[PDB]
Amino acid sequence: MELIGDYSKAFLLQTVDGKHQDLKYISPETMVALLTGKFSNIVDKFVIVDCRYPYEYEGGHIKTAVNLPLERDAESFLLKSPIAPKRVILIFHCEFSSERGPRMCRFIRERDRAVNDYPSLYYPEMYILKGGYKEFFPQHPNFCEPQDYRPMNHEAFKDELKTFRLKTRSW
Ligand SMILES: [Cl-]
Repeated sequence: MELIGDYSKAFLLQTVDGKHQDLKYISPETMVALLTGKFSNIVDKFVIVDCRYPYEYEGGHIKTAVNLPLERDAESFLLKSPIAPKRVILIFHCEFSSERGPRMCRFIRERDRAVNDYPSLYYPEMYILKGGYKEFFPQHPNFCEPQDYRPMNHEAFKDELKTFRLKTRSW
């Protein structure tokens, strides 16, 4: 297996197959291993980036996850004043196996490369949570807050979906 983005060392986490062959995917069990400190002697900090819309996040998210659905907010939070360390790891996800998480992962890498001298990176190790929140919640509900799940297509949130789509950079 290839080294992480700055070619400094191997990827730390065990990976699973996902839709995008160019990206690294992890299972809910691995996400729990991170949250429970199984990698605490090696990983200084990790950020779970929930790429879903605010109403989805508010209806139930993984504990400690940060809601960054807009590119400009993800860039501001992660790259204005980078989270320095040991390893720093980013995990991106959306509702299931859609494009919001993968697109944000690629965007952050593009911006990280742009602000550095090749091959140095602020975030060399990034993963996608396989199956997203839809698959994580039924496996580990106590690692979520609140203990619920609000789908993107929720019937009472059609206007909120529309309102938020109009805040994105491109459609
Ligand atoms: Cl955006």
